[PDB]
Amino acid sequence: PRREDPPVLEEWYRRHLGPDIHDISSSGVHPYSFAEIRDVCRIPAADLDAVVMDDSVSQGGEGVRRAIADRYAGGDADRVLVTHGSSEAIALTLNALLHRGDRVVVQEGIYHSLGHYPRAAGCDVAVLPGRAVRDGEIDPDVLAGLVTPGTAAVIVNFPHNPTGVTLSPQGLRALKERTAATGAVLVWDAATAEIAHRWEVLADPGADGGDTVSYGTLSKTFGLPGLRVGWAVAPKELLTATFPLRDRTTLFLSPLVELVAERAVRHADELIGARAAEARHNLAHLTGWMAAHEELVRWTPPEGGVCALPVFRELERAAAGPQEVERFCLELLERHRTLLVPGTAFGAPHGARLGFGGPQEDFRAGLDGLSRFLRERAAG
Amino acid sequence: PRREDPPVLEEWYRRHLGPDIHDISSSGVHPYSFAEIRDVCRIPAADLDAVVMDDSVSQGGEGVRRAIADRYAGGDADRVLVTHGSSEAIALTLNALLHRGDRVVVQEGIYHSLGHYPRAAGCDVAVLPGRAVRDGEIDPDVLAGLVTPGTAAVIVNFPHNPTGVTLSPQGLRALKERTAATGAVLVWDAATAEIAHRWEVLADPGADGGDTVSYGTLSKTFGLPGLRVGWAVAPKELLTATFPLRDRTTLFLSPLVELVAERAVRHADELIGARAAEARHNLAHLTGWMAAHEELVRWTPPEGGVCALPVFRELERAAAGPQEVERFCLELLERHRTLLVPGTAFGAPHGARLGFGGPQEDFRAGLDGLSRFLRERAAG
Ligand SMILES: Cc1ncc(COP(=O)(O)O)c(CN[C@@H](CCCNC(N)=[NH2+])C(=O)O)c1O
Ligand SMILES: Cc1ncc(COP(=O)(O)O)c(CN[C@@H](CCCNC(N)=[NH2+])C(=O)O)c1O
Repeated sequence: PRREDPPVLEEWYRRHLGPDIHDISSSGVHPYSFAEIRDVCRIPAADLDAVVMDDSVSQGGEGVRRAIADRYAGGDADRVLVTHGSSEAIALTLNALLHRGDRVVVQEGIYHSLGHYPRAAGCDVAVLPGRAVRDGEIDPDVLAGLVTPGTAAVIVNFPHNPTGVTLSPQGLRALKERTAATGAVLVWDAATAEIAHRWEVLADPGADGGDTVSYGTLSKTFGLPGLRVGWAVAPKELLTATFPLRDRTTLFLSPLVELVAERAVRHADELIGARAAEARHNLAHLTGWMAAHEELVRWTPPEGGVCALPVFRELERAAAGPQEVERFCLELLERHRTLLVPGTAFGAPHGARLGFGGPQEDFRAGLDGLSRFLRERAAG
Repeated sequence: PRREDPPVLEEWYRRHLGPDIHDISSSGVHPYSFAEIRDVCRIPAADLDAVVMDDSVSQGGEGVRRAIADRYAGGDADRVLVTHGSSEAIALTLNALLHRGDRVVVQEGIYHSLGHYPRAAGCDVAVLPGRAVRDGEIDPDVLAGLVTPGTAAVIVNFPHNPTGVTLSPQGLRALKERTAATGAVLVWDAATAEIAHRWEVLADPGADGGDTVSYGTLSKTFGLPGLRVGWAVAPKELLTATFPLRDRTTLFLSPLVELVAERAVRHADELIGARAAEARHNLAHLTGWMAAHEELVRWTPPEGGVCALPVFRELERAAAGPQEVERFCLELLERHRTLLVPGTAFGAPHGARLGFGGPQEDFRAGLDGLSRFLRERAAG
């Protein structure tokens, strides 16, 4: 068999998800039960039972496309592609968009699949450093100097998994001005767009009707990672260009899943709202906890989404092999029943992803486990 | 956008599926409603409602893997990979199995995705001609002469979409003897294995616990193309080797869909049986119809599955541009409301796929439409 290393993030979860743990590691809000979905999204059993289990269509079912378009594409259902998670939307669209030798600017520490496709296509990749994004804007000098005339694409995820850094409306305006000026295609992964802490929720660039590619998903802010539904918003020409690859990989989605997805999107405010309130309660708690532990841990406060990247000063002050944070997280898990994702999953060897979108009581228990672990290490 | 021609089969359906037609074109049995699935497969609403919409796992949920393994993998759930249709199982496994320069024997006129992956990987492809398969066996001289020492893989689909040709137990034994003798990996697409007309249902090679790769799906004999669930049976080492690609494309399936899939597989005999009886009734009808139209159409009688490839003598006797059968099918559709798939989808320019797994009454109407069309063309 052809050997390739799996991404660190997904391998970590294959090995360490399990029973009797405090999972404070996710970039998403905790999942709804199907019961709760039927209640909130008003899905009578009769509506499900009526679905004929036949083929759907290559672009995604019209009903689910329309629901997504009304929210993120300015009402244009022709500019939505409905996929098996946003994972599939990324794979399909980046395969069609990116060409060998294209110059592409990619955010530092971006979700693995977004970093993979430009490499695989043989693009000339330039990295936009994380430090260049602060207070809601990309540093103007860096923006102008990295995104240059003839750049093919700029690929970003805001709010950012795992740091929670995001843009303000002004910051996004400036980014769109520069991609317009240079002819670059903005590729905008908006997985966690619906939860913003510092500024307002950012309008999807896909609503403009131009040459941008946007992603979203039900996995991170809707409580539906296990529905496996995401999307791209992009010009129809790009979306139809994905069909040859879709025809040899997934064909199309299930009409049963598409019914549930349409209803979820139509009730987005309810699904997101309940979970976002819980996430905000946990973030308040986390803010105090971080302050109380400032001698041992530092961070950038998250500005959007439901996770952050605390940095453990012990790992920096020694600056050990980058594997050290993996061993830290393994020991935290085994001794204190508490799960983070080691920063090696995100190109951040001194930090770990800490999620605050999970249930409140378990979140506090996870924080207690980590506090005890940190104290043990500081002492002795 | 990167331009590639979509496969003829999938483009044909994007353009021509619609209301008020007699669809006698499918390689599958007609779909169940979700109501019927809940009834037959004994799925109470409470069981669905209890599903937490969280992540599943890279190999496929344990319950669905076990149900599939008991049927096709000799009980070994570790040798099953559960995927989004068999389309995904093919893409994942062939990506991992096939290397540049590997010698691969591929059945003539094989489903497009199975033909694509060896080409894409840069394999040295040799074609096993359709004529070499007859009366349940590959011609011994051709088998020995094409599948040679050091051949990496032999890729076949039996029963065959679209001709319905298949092997007997003896034929499959001989094929397995030769792959064993040469060290080749048999790649066995068993999408339509459960419906056999001439010999018994063929045991899945995956049940042996050796180095073979098998595919199956709920799409063609279970009435569940819209559930989007298939599988590979293969050595676990190959299956785990697919994870890096799965991690950047689909991640995993929905636990809700996996519950339904497990129950469907456990009730396979009931789901398949009802539909197979209907298909056999239609095949009897089709056999008489073919005999009555023998001056205008010829075929190999299907030996398995639920479709056949009638050949229109008019297209052979003139041997026109291969596009002619597409125009034939377009005209049949518009004038007589009857859908076939043109043989250009299967490398068979003088024939068209005619499916007999659909509803009985519509099937007769489709045959009437085609009979009238053929008579019109013969006359004038
Ligand atoms: C930023 C971003 N973009 C896309 C995706 C893809 O998720 P889907 O929409 O396909 O669901 C993601 C997902 N990231 C998470 C993946 C977790 C996988 N689960 C398990 N069990 N391994 C994550 O970061 O954990 C993000 O983030
Ligand atoms: C032989 C074979 N192997 C795999 C597949 C893949 O189907 P899934 O398991 O992923 O469902 C197939 C499927 N073939 C059919 C595809 C029809 C697509 N539907 C539409 N609307 N385009 C087909 O031959 O029609 C086969 O056959």
